[PDB]
Amino acid sequence: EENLLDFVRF
Amino acid sequence: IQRTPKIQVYSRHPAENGKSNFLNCYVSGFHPSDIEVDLLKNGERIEKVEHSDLSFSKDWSFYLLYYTEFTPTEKDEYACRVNHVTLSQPKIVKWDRDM
Amino acid sequence: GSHSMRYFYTAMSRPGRGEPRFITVGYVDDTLFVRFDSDATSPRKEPRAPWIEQEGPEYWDRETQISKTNTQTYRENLRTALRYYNQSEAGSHIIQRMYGCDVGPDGRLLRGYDQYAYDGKDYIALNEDLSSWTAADTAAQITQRKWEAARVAEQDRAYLEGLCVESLRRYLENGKETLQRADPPKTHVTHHPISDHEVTLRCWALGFYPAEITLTWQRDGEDQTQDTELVETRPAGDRTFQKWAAVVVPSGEEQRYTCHVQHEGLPKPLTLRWEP
Repeated sequence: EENLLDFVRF
Repeated sequence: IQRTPKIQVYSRHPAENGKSNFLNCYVSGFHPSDIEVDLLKNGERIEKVEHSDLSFSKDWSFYLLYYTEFTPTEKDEYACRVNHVTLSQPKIVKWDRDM
Repeated sequence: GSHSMRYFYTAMSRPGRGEPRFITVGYVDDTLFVRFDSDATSPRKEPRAPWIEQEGPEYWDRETQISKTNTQTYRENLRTALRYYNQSEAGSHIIQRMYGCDVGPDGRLLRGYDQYAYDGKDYIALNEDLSSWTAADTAAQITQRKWEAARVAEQDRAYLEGLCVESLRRYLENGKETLQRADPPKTHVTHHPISDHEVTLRCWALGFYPAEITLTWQRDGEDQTQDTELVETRPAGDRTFQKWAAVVVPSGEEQRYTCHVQHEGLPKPLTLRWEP
């Protein structure tokens, strides 16, 4: 199962 | 960062003339990911060659397996033709049953 | 014994040829089990191994949404990277990610990973401590500061210590017939005379899983590491892998050479000789 990482952007 | 593909052409099982098998072309170590691979039977392009889904290694370089069912015979020559941005001309690698 | 789960992202721009393509593949060890491709007619997470198919509809819809959201996020990431590196909008560029966990025989976290690359170069990675970042350059330092501010490392750590290991445990049980089965190599030595006074001895390992293997030639019990030609381990197409190692030896002196094969599907540690 994947990680739903919140508001993660470069 | 551009990396030229490594190429191996080989069979799934040890080659015996007249026995059904799979011809593989494994391209690896390349970057970027766009690549053209044909499998050749006596110079001509084999149709409905399939491939694996695009993946990459720990070093970020890409790899792909292209393959087709085939029945090797004594006379028919088989080969892989690869093109990538790193190659000025398509690279042809012949199938050698001992490699 | 020991096992891994990794997800691999590629996001690749293609100016003049639509919006950037986003692909995710998931592996347990050397087994692909799930894929997403934003270019698909109906983009969604698709099963690629039998044992994952028994996950329920909620699983598949949750997973598909993660990737659909990531297609949009990574398109934004690519736009952002152009700015960070002062690059024009006319070139094709690639963001890669690999993340996941390694677990030991007891199913406990050995280590977690969350690594990113831009154009095939390291960009930012979560350190083994699961609490700090290594940025490769001053652009990646901008991302690091953003992720420090938002406590991204803490969320990563929670995933890697919890859901990553818990789901891998479940997959290993559901797929135990294949994922927990090591296939030993089938091994032989072939003989190819180069000339009158040298020959190639090629030691072959076929049909093995997982890919990890050691093939070594020894001359009089001494490793021939500088003089062994070794091909990259290659997929056979049936889940299994192949590899060979070759030495060029003087004719008549063939029996001075032994091929040594280590693989978790072995025993022992095999020793092979050319058998005329």
